[PDB]
Amino acid sequence: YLSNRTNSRVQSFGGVPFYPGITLETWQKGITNHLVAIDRAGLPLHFFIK
Amino acid sequence: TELALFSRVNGKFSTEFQRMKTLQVKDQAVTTRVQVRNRIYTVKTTPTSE
Ligand SMILES: *[C@@H]1O[C@H](CO)[C@@H](O)[C@H](O)[C@H]1NC(C)=O
Repeated sequence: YLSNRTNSRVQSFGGVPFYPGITLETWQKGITNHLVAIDRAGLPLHFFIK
Repeated sequence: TELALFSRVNGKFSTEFQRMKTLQVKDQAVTTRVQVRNRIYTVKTTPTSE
């Protein structure tokens, strides 16, 4: 009684449209544009009304 | 078997054979793949359009 069970879940943001057979490299080299705000910080807008 | 030299000389072999070979192979493969892709690249309407 044999039973494989495989999962997989990539979750990328953001580079070149991901696909399973992609190397861990051609991802990187293809990051020239396709940049994404991974972290951000700002102020409450009432502060800017001066 | 049987023999005699006076009244009772005979022969007998009531040989018998009963064989019953039963096989029952039963194979059941089951495969089930599911795989789903998503991309986004969002778009907003400018706050001052007409
Ligand atoms: C899947 O089942 C096969 C046998 O059909 C086994 O050799 C293998 O290790 C299992 N796992 C993967 C990831 O193939």
